Amino acid sequence: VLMVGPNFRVGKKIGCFGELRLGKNLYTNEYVAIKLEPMKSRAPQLHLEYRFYKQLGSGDGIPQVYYFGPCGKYNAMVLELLGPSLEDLFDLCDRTFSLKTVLMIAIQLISRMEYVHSKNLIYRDVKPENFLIGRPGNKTQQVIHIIDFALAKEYIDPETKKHIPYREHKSLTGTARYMSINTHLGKEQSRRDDLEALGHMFMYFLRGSLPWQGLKADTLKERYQKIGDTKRATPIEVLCENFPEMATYLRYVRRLDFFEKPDYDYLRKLFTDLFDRKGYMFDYEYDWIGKQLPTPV
Ligand SMILES: CC(C)[C@H](CO)Nc1nc(Nc2cccc(Cl)c2)c2ncn(C(C)C)c2n1
Repeated sequence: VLMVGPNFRVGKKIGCFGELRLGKNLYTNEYVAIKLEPMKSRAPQLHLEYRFYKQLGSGDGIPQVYYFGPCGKYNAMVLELLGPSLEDLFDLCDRTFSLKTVLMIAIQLISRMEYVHSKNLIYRDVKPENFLIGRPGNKTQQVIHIIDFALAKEYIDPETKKHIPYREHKSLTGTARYMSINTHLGKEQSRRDDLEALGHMFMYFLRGSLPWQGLKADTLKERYQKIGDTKRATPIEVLCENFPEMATYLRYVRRLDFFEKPDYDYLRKLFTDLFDRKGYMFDYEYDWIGKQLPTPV
């Protein structure tokens, strides 16, 4: 039987750098998530992720981390078990979300991203698969959590205490569908890029797709370039037709300077004012409420 530490039992695979396992804290009768990485790995990422989680600390919508240590031939990280991702739930809702659902998601994720940034980190891996509700049934099912900090970076260098310098010729980080235009161009990512990728994701949810999806090329590099070219060639006014506030959001974040602190309040208020004008109540009645939600246990 595979164990981590004195008390965490490692169970079945629930997903796939490394595997994700269902685990159980035997001391407390609580299920947990256990991320495994082979000790033999070329390019380990698990210890770096654990360090980022520790830097984030205890925050709203940040998964709790319980243990890091060896587990047979693996390094193991034991964390809070969460429910389905936004991609999973998007599929469950026939691949569109209502405006009310997208705004409840957006308001929370602007805050989630402000929190990450307040801990001197940029995220660099925005995608619907990395935002998870809490376990169906529990007190945090309503909370949209952010996971997977393997691609994060300290944007304030603790050596200098200053913002990281601008540079280019960076290897492309994250998912092509959502990444910022400046990420496509090989520029160092900063706070602006996290918020721009969120914007793309919001429009994906609202539209059901993005116009640069399904572009193919003979190489990965050429494919990224084509997606980038289409992002640049698609006017914000067109992409965000019928969603004026989203156009305002996207234009704002696209125009941020590399070093600039986003005005998180301004962006939230774009969406909360809209939310109010539409007469929505922030009651966490997402589109998926009432549906059969997948569960890890
Ligand atoms: C393995 C992936 C498909 C999913 C979604 O990205 N990842 C995932 N699923 C989690 N839960 C999960 C996995 C499969 C089905 C269901 Cl319903 C939930 C999960 N719980 C905690 N974390 C991290 C904080 C380690 C998690 N990460």
